[PDB]
Amino acid sequence: DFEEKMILIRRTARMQAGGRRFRFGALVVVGDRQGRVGLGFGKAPEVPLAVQKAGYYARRNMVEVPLQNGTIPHEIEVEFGASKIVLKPAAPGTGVIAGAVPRAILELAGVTDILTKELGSRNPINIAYATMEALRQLRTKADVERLR
RNA sequence: UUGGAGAGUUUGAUCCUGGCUCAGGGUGAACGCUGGCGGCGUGCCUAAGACAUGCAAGUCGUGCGGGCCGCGGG
Ligand SMILES: [Mg+2]
Ligand SMILES: [Mg+2]
Ligand SMILES: [Mg+2]
Ligand SMILES: [Mg+2]
Ligand SMILES: [Mg+2]
Ligand SMILES: [Mg+2]
Ligand SMILES: [Mg+2]
Ligand SMILES: [Mg+2]
Ligand SMILES: [Mg+2]
Ligand SMILES: [Mg+2]
Ligand SMILES: [Mg+2]
Ligand SMILES: [Mg+2]
Ligand SMILES: [Mg+2]
Ligand SMILES: [Mg+2]
Ligand SMILES: [Mg+2]
Ligand SMILES: [Mg+2]
Repeated sequence: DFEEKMILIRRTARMQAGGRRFRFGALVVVGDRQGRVGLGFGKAPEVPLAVQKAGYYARRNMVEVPLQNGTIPHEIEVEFGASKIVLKPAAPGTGVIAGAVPRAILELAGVTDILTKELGSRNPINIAYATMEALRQLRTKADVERLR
């Protein structure tokens, strides 16, 4: 099975005659603390169903992060819309230096040592995907020679 | 490569822009409430305004000639 963290659970609403009607949205990261993470965002008429749906999509969307002593191989910068995430290799003592959103992702991914920074829009959702696509572009010394 | 966390607040809700705000470290500090001990620091940031009183630069008789006192004695 997988380890699971709720990053964001927010209420939205829409208007109608007679009043606002709500809906809930569930940002969930899911991982094995050993190189496999998934991000899922899920909506439903109620809180828990949404969390459940969220967790579901998460598994249906994964990425294999190439750890190396608990740190990523190389520097990576990624922009998703106006959001930017910076990922930077750190040595053993460092810890994970990051805000909650990319923290939850990197920890449950088994990253244990990394320097990060959020730039631009720090909307959680967008920072979330931006951290994902970031990880998803990581390449290994091998990966590269093999390509070239 | 010893190194990099962010949050609140514009909307019915969203994304973005954008300012305000906060958490951190610092000080010749000051103010309040409170206050036992020791060590190293450290203390007129304002009127280079004004200052009573003592003290902060003198020494050599192995450069010189004198007075005053005394010690030694003709
Ligand atoms: Mg790979
Ligand atoms: Mg963005
Ligand atoms: Mg851009
Ligand atoms: Mg390295
Ligand atoms: Mg914000
Ligand atoms: Mg308001
Ligand atoms: Mg407006
Ligand atoms: Mg409101
Ligand atoms: Mg802001
Ligand atoms: Mg006091
Ligand atoms: Mg007192
Ligand atoms: Mg002065
Ligand atoms: Mg005056
Ligand atoms: Mg005066
Ligand atoms: Mg004296
Ligand atoms: Mg002489």
